[PDB]
Amino acid sequence: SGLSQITKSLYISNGVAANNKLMLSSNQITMVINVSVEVVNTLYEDIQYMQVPVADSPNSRLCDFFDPIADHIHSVEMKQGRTLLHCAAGVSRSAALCLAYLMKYHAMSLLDAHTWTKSCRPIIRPNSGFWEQLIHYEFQLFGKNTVHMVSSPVGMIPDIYE
Repeated sequence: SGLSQITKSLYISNGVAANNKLMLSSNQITMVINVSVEVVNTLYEDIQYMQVPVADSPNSRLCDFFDPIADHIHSVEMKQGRTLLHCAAGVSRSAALCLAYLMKYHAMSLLDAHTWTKSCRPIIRPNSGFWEQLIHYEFQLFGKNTVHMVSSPVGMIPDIYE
């Protein structure tokens, strides 16, 4: 239950780490973005909190928060702060917002944003609906895609998953 650092000012974690006061202060976290409906945050002093109430479902419109949250992460960085994006497990919901942010502010293709994030936090795995949303957002940002949904015995998956 630790913090996976993604950039100089962005981290991803599960719900346990997100309420670990020492871990937040030691990593100089100033902004906590809870991407879940169900996780409750303990509100520590001098840390700002907010919540994006989405369930980890392929139907959840996380996409409506791609741009607004990406800009929020960027503003925190501009103000010399650091942001922790977390959900319940730090696997699907927070990971998807992180990918959107990397594409918008680090000029990375969806594929490169995923390779990078996966290297920082091995267990990330957005659900298939979030992948479709990320692919649509990638197309919006670059007019081209580097990840594509394909059929499989388990249903639609990003080609990245084979």
